[PDB]
Amino acid sequence: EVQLVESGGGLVQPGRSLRLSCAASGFRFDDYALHWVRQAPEKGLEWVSGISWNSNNIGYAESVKGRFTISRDTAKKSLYLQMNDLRAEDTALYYCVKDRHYDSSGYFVNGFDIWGQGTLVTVSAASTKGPSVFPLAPSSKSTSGGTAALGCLVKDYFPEPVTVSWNSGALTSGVHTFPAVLQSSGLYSLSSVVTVPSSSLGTQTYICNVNHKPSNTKVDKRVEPKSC
Amino acid sequence: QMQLVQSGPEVKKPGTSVKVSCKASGFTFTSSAVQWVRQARGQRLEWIGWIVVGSGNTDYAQQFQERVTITRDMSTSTAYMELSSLGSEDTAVYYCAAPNCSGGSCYDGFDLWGQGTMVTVSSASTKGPSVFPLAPSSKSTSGGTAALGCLVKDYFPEPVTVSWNSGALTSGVHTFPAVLQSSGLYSLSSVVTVPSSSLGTQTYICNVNHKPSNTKVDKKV
Amino acid sequence: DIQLTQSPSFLSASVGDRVTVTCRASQGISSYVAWYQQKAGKAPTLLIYTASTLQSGVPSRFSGSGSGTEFTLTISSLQPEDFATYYCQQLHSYPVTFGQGTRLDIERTVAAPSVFIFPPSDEQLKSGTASVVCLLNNFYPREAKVQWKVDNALQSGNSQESVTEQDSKDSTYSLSSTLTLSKADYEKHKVYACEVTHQGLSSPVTKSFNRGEC
Amino acid sequence: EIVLTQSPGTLSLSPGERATLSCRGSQSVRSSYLGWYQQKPGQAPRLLIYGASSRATGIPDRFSGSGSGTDFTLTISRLEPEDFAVYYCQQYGSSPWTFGQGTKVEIKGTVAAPSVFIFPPSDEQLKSGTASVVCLLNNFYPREAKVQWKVDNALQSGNSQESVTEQDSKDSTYSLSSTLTLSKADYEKHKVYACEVTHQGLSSPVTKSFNRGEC
Amino acid sequence: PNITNLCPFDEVFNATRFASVYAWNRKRISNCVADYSVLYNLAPFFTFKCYGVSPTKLNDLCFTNVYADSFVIRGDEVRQIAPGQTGNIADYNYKLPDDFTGCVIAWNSNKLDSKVSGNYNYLYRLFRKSNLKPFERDISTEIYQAGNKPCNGVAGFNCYFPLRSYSFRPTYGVGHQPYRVVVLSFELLHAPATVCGPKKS
Amino acid sequence: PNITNLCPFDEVFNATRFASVYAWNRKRISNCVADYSVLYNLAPFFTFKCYGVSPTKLNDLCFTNVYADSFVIRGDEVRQIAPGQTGNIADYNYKLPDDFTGCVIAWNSNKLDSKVSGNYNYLYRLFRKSNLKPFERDISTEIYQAGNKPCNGVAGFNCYFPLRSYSFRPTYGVGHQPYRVVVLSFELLHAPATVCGPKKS
Ligand SMILES: *[C@@H]1O[C@H](CO)[C@@H](O[C@@H]2O[C@H](CO)[C@@H](O[C@@H]3O[C@H](CO)[C@@H](O)[C@H](O)[C@@H]3O)[C@H](O)[C@H]2NC(C)=O)[C@H](O)[C@H]1NC(C)=O
Ligand SMILES: *[C@@H]1O[C@H](CO)[C@@H](O[C@@H]2O[C@H](CO)[C@@H](O)[C@H](O)[C@H]2NC(C)=O)[C@H](O)[C@H]1NC(C)=O
Repeated sequence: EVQLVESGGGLVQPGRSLRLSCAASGFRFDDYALHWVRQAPEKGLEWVSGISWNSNNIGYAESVKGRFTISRDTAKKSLYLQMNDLRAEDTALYYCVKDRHYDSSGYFVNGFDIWGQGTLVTVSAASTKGPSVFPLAPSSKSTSGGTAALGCLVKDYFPEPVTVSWNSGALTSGVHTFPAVLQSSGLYSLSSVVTVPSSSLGTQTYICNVNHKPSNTKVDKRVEPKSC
Repeated sequence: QMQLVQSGPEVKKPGTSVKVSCKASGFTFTSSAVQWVRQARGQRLEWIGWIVVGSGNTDYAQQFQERVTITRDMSTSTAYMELSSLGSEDTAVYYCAAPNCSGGSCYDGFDLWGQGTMVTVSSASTKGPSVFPLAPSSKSTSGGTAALGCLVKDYFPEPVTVSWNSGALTSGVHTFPAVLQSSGLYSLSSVVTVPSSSLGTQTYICNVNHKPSNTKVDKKV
Repeated sequence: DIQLTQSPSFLSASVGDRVTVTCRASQGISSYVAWYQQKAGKAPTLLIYTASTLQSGVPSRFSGSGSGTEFTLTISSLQPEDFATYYCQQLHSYPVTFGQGTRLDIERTVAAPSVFIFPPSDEQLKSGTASVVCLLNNFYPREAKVQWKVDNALQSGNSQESVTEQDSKDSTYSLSSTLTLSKADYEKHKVYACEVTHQGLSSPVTKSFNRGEC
Repeated sequence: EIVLTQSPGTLSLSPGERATLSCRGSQSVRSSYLGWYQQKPGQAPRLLIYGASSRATGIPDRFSGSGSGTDFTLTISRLEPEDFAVYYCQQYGSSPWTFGQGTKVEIKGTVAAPSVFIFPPSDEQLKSGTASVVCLLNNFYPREAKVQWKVDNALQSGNSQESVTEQDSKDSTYSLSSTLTLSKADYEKHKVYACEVTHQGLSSPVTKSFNRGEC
Repeated sequence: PNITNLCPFDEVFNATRFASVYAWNRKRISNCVADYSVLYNLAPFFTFKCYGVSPTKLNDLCFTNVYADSFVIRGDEVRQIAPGQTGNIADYNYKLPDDFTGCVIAWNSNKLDSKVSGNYNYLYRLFRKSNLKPFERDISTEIYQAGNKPCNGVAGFNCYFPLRSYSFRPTYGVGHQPYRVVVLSFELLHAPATVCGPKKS
Repeated sequence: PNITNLCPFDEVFNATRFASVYAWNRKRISNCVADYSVLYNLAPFFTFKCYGVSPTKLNDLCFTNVYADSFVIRGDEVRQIAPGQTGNIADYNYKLPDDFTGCVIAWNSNKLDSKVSGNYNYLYRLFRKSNLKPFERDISTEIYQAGNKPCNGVAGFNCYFPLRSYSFRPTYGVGHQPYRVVVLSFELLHAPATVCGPKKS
């Protein structure tokens, strides 16, 4: 079996260099060409770098040219990508893909064959920040056809572990978990709501659980219909 | 025998391009090199570049760039040079020089040299030359010597030949090199000195020949 | 470099249908193209190279063709496993760049969206910012636009839009739009509303919440 | 850019003498990568010295080469009538290849007074709409001469063309033709035309003058 | 005769890359049974000019050992590879001996060894001081002293690099298109000839 | 035995050209008197090893009939003309019977059978079905299919041309020099006694 293992990812403050390592198993390392391809969230794909059999034909994308360095070692079957002068564009998931024709584009037969699972690299100057929980109080405007929608709004959390459950996991019907959205302030936010019958308001308890492992903050918030 | 032969003279219009050929015979061409040098009339030699026959690698001078190309052919054993953007400054004689090679050894110096190809770039067209008689007179007499002659003017193709009495008189005959005038046509003079006792005795004729225009004029003076 | 474009961005499809995707370049790239399929949160896998030569272990439903500056991929019969994202890659020059991507979609019938709005909470107001959220739910055509107006004046440039993936139960879509405003800027206005324009309803819904009314 | 320079502008001498010709380089070059070429007018140049220290086939030992660094020298033990030509030294090792200015070796005997003639324009040229006045000098040993054109006792420049003949093989004489060309009306509105020579062979400058009223 | 231990003829042929002509690869094959039929399993136009033996009567008789060499060459060079013919590549790179008893397989590889920009992974020697003895390997990269004066290890006039690369592009014609060549040279020695061919029934 | 007309023993040996080895000619000589001296007198004769008959008793004895043959043989393969020996030429071109009673002769023909570019008038066979019958004439030129593919005349591989031409060059070695070969097969029936040699009355 052919397998690729990537390591070295994580979080890097701007102005700090890093090195990403890729190891291979199941094929001749020094007879096949390899490429590094990065992908931003919901942004398709974009080629980054490629290398050849004997380190003769190497080239970088103009967007990242002059800041990245590719190297290959057949003694231990390793591929290194050294990063320099990191900026806000470098946060992405990286794949260490293998080519099937000992060389870059130009030959009649060419194709990216084996794609690794990739590693995640985040670039920012920030630090842990416990999330804040706000109540989304149901009201008449939230009632439609006997069903009332209520939820919570998680905000201001730099790392990206998020687990949201209703009634400590007892309630899981009608709940939508929207993906996180990066604001202009650099802090990610998300909102989750659950649909419950309008007549059930005030008689059934709602438990909003949030979790943030790096900030070790777990806040439970009570949300009740507004009082007029 | 080791010999080098170039192409014939070339006449071109400004803004056009010129191809010059140079073939070699009598030695191992595939293990030699070709050096191209062009020279103006009475000026300094300059270098244009050189190509290696073995691998086709070429080198060009910084002054002559983006307009010079060099190619070669083993089957015809001939090298060729291409010059673009022709102008009045490209009128010169081109030479191809090679180091001769008897067998597997080659001389360290460039021995074989071509006969040279004359390239002229001008917008003027071929036209017959005009003859002007510088006839003998008292103003041309000083101490028994009278100088007369013929002037050949207003001709575009440079090669023009002047003779005196179909070669009868050669002593004291001096033809002068042509000069390019502002009109774009050349002009030259031929002068002969004779004793003052011989004037008015036998007719003086100068014959001017212009091969490109096929003009032959016999002028009495 | 070389620019690649795919005309139909989103294609709703069902089982047994016929689907064709066209990827075209600017300069003639001969036949050095390939197609990749990326699943939901998985590494993409190669399907076809040179647009005609199947590589290995690929079902016969996939097929392709191409000449000059035109390249078309086709699937004879569709299965639930084939719903994914599709990319086309050129290989003529060295600076290789992919396309914008094409993703197949399931087929429902139009669904009328439900709209909800949440007035800002007192605790969120105490933080110094005011956020109003307009909710869209259970709509099959994902193509929709939400408009924010305050005091009957259109508000733009300060709202963010978020949409979730298609559900596996009803196969619909849910969208959440949030407008961010500071606390000091909140009270100078009197009417806050969100507008929804969608194919589900003939006319756009106009619903607002009064700041001064409980 | 390796520039070459030859100090001797001319090497006028007599047959049977010894001549030294030195050419200098701006910077040092390869030790055995210099050549020496001989060229005669109207003929293709021929190599004389190859390898900066050796002699090519067919060249007599009278020509010898020496020097190194930035300066090279060439010695002619015995002078011969066929040795009077132009000599060039070129580089072989550096990426650019260049040539020197070129030193002309000639023969000089004794200075002599040249014969001077002047011709106002012929009737045929006057009928042709132009007028050319020609001042000719013959039999002067030195190459350099100075001719000045005076029309109505006013200096004229920018309209004179000069043609010179090479060395004469029988008495080593030189020729010189200075032609001044003018339009019909411009030539006709002036009277006096003269050419004055201050040739160093002549003890004092001599002028030849005529008037259009007697032509 | 279960017929199980076949020769590894796939590695020689089904190879991603072939060695350069100036530095070819040598592989020995022994203790197995030949399967020459696989030879015509692929390639549209593949010549088999077997000199010294019957081209179609090779399976039956047993040989001591077989040697396999391979490289990549141009169009006319496959003609020049014939034994006894004189050519620059012939007398400078391989130099097949006159008394040769073996087969030569040359097939087009334009689809697999052509680059749009131009391949640079193939090199070939231009000139050498002396000709090559048969079955000799030369990988020297020293400069060439064509003249008597030493080059002193620097390129320039009368001093040239000995290896020149090809330039394989699709726009070129058939003559300049790449071709892959593999040569099998059979041997007979005192060994019991363990390279016996296949047996039927 | 009367009648003393000389046999035409000069046309076969002294001929402008000889046919190919595959297409050999047979001349029946009868009703004349033999003259064996001319055969070994004029032409320098090599390898005159007669089979079954002493060469010194060719004159006195009377025979039944005589057949004359002539062809051109590769110098190394000159030993193929011998009973009991196999080879490509013997198996495909021309073979001698085991019970052979006659003579064989061969001589170099570099002056007449060598061209500056190479001889193309000589043709031979590379393979066939199996061994041929003694004294057999083959004119077959159809292509053979080694495999099961009916190429019906044209094929890059799996079909080979049975006819192959030689190439003779003056700069060849002694072993490469073609040899003109003449074989005489005789009969000892002694019933008609029509080819008696020179005898008195
Ligand atoms: C190099 O590898 C390729 C791919 O594996 C080989 O291509 C195929 O090789 C087989 C050899 O068996 C050729 O014959 C086929 O065999 C199967 C066996 O069941 C048979 O069912 C088929 O009908 C066919 O006869 C096959 O034609 C060939 N493919 C093509 C497109 O030509 C290739 O032979 C390998 N080269 C070697 C081993 O030298
Ligand atoms: C010898 O080699 C043959 C190759 O054909 C092998 O095949 C066996 O054939 C017999 C005949 O019926 C089967 O019963 C066996 O099952 C076959 N072997 C296997 C592994 O399936 C076999 O290795 C040998 N043949 C015998 C008869 O032993």
